[PDB]
Amino acid sequence: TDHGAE
Amino acid sequence: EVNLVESGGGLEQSGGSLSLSCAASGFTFTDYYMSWVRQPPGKALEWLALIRNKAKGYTTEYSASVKGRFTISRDNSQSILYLQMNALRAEDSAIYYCARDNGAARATFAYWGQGTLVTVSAAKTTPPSVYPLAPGCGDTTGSSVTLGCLVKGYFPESVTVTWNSGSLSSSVHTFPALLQSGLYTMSSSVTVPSSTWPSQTVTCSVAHPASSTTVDKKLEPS
Amino acid sequence: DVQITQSPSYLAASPGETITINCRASKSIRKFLAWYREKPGKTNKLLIYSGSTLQSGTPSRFSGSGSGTDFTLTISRLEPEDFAMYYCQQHNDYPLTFGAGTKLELKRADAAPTVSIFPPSSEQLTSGGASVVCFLNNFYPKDINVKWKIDGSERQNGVLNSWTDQDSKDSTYSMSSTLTLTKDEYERHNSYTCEATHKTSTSPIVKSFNRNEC
Repeated sequence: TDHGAE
Repeated sequence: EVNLVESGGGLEQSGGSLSLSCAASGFTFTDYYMSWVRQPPGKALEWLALIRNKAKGYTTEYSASVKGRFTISRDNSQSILYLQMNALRAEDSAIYYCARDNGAARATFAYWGQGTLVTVSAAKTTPPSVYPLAPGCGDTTGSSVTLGCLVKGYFPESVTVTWNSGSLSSSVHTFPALLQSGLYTMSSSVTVPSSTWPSQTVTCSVAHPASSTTVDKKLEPS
Repeated sequence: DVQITQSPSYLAASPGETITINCRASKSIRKFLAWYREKPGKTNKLLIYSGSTLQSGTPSRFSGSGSGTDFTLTISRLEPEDFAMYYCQQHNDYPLTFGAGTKLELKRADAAPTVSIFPPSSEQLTSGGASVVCFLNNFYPKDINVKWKIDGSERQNGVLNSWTDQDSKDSTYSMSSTLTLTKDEYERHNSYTCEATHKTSTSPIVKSFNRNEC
């Protein structure tokens, strides 16, 4: 659910 | 069935402004992050700007590299992404792509367009001169003959060269364009059987859309 | 900004083989590296994201791994559509940044160029210019040197050398070399030679014409 920059 | 179609590229002089569009289809536009990325002729990909989805309030991020000169925006009803480009300079010449994220990693580019070419230059829209390249002077041997066309002094890119021929399978090389004396030159070759040439017609057809020019040049022996 | 160093810049391989590309970031990007394929005529394709996750539509023969600064992409059991350009991209922080690319080209047997020389056309001479053209066609590998001589003296200024991308059909390269003169200079000289030097031979392939012949 943390897939990087957003 | 996702499609992204950029438009609005073309020739501008330094100092002015240009706006590009990207028509999105095949997905729920408002659910996704949209970006612009550019790629100059010889260079690296360069991310420019991103605009977030409805859930994040459509906020933006920009590369400081372009010194604030570009503004990204979205027309949500029409599913169109825009890039407004101010204070254009020659170094902005590149193919400009729009891109959409993958639905999870919001800063990745799952879908891209084919791009639109932006040219910032002092040179003016100019049609090509087309010169035939055929044997005639000195040796003439072999079971295959190589012919060509030199396409010189046009601006901006691009041109397309189409050879006919027909039935015979030939073999064509299209050489990428290079600047010289402020204008582009490119060339193209084809190889045909000696048994066909010169009695059968060979023509290079050169299209330059920017100037609305098409030149059909017949190859004749020297 | 995160600088990413992608290596090697060039790879040659054949279908069924495996290659590896490395990408090293100037500072930690956690696990957040993506990989793309670029091919003329096609739109860019996302292969992997978050270092090791396959994007939908990417075959299982693509493998990625790494964390912090050092990452790797491996493509095993290569297929024709894999011969293309590859880029990595960090997606940990803004600005989003890319590696400089790796060109994965198709291996084939070495081949010497077929060399053809062309005088300025009557048409160009009429318009007032003069360009001499040499095609170096259907050779492999890509590296080749061309040398022009006029009346036996090497000439460097005014030369435009353009390479094709690798041929879709036969996997060779071709290069066009154009020596642009002026009408008066062309008329002052009789002998024009282009000399191609390629790894396939210690001897250059020489093509010439002399205006005193025709």
